[PDB]
Amino acid sequence: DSVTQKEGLVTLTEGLPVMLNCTYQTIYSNAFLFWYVHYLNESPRLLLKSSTDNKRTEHQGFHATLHKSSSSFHLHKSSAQLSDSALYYCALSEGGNYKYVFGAGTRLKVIAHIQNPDPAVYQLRDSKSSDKSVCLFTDFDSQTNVSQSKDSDVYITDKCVLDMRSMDFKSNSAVAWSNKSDFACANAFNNSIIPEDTFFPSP
Amino acid sequence: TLLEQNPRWRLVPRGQAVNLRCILKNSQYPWMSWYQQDLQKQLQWLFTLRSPGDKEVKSLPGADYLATRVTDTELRLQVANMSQGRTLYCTCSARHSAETLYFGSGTRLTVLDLRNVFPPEVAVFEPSEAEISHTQKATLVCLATGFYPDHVELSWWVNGKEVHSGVCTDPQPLKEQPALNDSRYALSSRLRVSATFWQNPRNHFRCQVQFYGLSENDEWTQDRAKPVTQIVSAEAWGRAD
Repeated sequence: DSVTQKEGLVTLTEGLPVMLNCTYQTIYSNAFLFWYVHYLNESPRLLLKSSTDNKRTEHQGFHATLHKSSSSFHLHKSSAQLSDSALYYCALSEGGNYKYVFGAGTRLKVIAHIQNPDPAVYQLRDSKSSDKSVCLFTDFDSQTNVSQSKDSDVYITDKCVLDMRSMDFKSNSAVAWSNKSDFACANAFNNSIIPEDTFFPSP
Repeated sequence: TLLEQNPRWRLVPRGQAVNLRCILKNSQYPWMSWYQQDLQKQLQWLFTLRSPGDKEVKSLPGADYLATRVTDTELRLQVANMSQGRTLYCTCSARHSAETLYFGSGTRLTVLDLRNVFPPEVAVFEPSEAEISHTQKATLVCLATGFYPDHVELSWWVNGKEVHSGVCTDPQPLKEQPALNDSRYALSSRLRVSATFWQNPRNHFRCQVQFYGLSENDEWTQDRAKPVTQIVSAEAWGRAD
């Protein structure tokens, strides 16, 4: 009658192993366990499933083994990939029920390994009005953290991880902008929050 | 596709109601259900109605529900007295248990004041010459700003074809005023291409933002454009070196 996913968020660098915990409780002998994956702007869909004690089940590098003795069905993958970032639900179906019980979900955030960081802050002009611009902080390693702005009329986005088969193009970036006429890119990406070697050209 | 679920989105004013419909396209999966997903992303079963004429009601925080199995292939849901948004999924399975559960495309419901709905303004920002010089790459940035509620889909189109390689779009919009419970939102996206591709003035780049807004059925009485579901785009052509 219950499904527990003890971790709400897992952040992990690509290439490292995935372990998403799931335990359950049921009085039923006929109990069916599932993992569902939920990508952005898609509906939940089956990842894998099993009712067989100690049988490894696998789908596209993900695998799980039901262990009835520890009421567990942990989701594993040897090497995380950026395309694995998603919400993952563990679920339970019992023969006496029409409902499936879903755990609270675990968000998996896979972050990039940046072999050759080249941190830089660039200023980009609006294609329609040379008045408006945005600031682009890019090519920094995944240890660099981008915090929200303190200023009310300054907007700063979270880091976005661009997944690319070409190593050269795999890169992190954040964007900042403001309607204030006082605004300069260094007001958003100041020297204390960007790496010392940031390439920071004058606009 | 096993299920057709409609509508895909609706803005519902507080206390009002909306009808959802799910059509089963394959009789081998006759076990039809409704699930909700709350704003904390928790999925919860609501109803499984197997026989034509079956009807049942249920109340959860934020919505009253009335579900009907109308025919062997039609399941309906009325969501009423709404006070909080949620996503509803029709599901189907071959047996009542022990089989794969299949999810329909879903219905996202948002509860708000219709007079506060605003489509995005959209702008494309051209790659920095310094980035091109420093990296031999060119990042275009798209900004969607001032929209409410937060349900947009952003896509990039290069020479008339949607592209995915090189695209990074914020997973969540940001609140322009995080202290307001009805702040408008912004969303950013990047499209990164080779410098030589951007430097070709024959190449055309477009950022497209699909906004989900009011229905034509909602009466609008304000002196600004009616903020119905619509596409807002911005574009740029490549620029030679």
